[PDB]
Amino acid sequence: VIDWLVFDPAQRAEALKQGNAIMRKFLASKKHEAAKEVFVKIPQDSIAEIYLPAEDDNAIREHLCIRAYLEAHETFNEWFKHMNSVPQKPALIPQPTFTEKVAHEHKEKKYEMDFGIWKGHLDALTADVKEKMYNVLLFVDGGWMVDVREDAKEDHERTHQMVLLRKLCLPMLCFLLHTILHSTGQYQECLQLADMVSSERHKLYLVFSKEELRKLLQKLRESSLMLLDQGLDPLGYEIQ
Amino acid sequence: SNRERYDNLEMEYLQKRSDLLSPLLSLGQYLWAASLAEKYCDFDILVQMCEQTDNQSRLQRYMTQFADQNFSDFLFRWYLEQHGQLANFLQAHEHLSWLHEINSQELEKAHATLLGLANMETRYFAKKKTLLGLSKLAALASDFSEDMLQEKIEEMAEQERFLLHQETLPEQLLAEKQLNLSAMPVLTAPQLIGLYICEENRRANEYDFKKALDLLEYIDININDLKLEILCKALQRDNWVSKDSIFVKILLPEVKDLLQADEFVLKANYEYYVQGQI
Repeated sequence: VIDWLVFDPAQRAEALKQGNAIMRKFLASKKHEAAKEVFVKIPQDSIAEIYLPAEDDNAIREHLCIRAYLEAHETFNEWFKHMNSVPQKPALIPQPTFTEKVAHEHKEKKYEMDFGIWKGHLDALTADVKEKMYNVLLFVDGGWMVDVREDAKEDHERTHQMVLLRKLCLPMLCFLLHTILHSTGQYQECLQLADMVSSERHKLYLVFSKEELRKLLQKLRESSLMLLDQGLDPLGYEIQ
Repeated sequence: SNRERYDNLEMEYLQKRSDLLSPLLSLGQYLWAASLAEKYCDFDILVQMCEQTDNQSRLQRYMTQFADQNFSDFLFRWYLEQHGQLANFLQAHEHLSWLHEINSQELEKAHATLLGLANMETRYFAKKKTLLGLSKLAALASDFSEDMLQEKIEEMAEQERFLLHQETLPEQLLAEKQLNLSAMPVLTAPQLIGLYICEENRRANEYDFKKALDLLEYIDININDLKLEILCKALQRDNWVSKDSIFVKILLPEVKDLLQADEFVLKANYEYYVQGQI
């Protein structure tokens, strides 16, 4: 029903709005290839042309929010795919012939080149997936899936769909970012998710169930440990 | 009793030997330490460092379980200085408290000590900020009655309110003053008020002073000397607009006058400032 509304440029405001709704149902199901297959049908230049009723200011914002969310899963699945392709150690041939000794001196020296790049590519996929996770979590100008315009007409379906999407996906993006920070050994920053969340600037903690909180608190205590093993205090600061 | 000097000099002599019999048994088996510690039934410094070298946070809990004031001894003896995480469970007793408290599902408890460590915190701003956030997320996740919770988050909202001040420090004067972004200390109201008003802070606008008059209830020396210091640089920057606004932001016998001049539109604005207050 989207291609029908996209065809007629005079209904781009209705095409986007309906595209949003449709993508709000799919997001609640985590059908990201569904949401995105719809997201491409929306011409890349829709926003430019449409230029504002309260229903069009929000739908433009919602659309970008949704793109900010999608891009926060496109870059994680790439990052995650990579984390699971680490160069494997050279195989050992105990009691080696002098031939097998040299083939192994090389396989051992080549691996000590690949593991350096698989930290190289990783760092760049970590620097990128992180940025996206903070664009969603710290969404500019009023938080994610939160209308800026407050003079539209009642739409309880949408509005409650926007509260829900926040309670399904903000706890889930936090836990991922924690998994990314922990996986790359950025433990000091892991603990700084408790500033981001509790923050009165975003009030992210309201989007959490009490159980999810504790879970995030048993996730941070885990990063803390590794920081003790390194000799620093729980939060990563030098012990003077 | 009397002639005690000789009786507290013979104590130091037996105490330098249960230390020379302990060290000797530091290489040996510690299975005998338990019996050497009980034989001279205190010599705790030795059995307390055998419980520290191993992961027996279970032994240092079994020691304090059967003891007369060992707790006040194991803490003053910690400061002077896997199964290792079960001894970490017992060693996490003290400031590492909150950790074994989140673990024990003792959230309310974790909140109390997390706030306590936030308060003593003076060495690192970024860290004082982290602890409150944690304390808060602890308390929110805990099982306070909606009343108690509303108190913890209100007394908290205060802390966040003072902090926010050092938080919003402009990025012009913090590279001017060559300050570390996060690796800086927990500043006090004075330093803040004085730094928000420095000639280094160039783009200082209405909000920089308004907040440099909000940090006066954060004191605990001369109040009304500063009240002047700041209203005066509030005019030097004016280049005789901002004084205007800050009198518009306050809504008054706070400000001084004759004391101030210690001039054509200072009195001129102090007339439609007697009409405003009235």
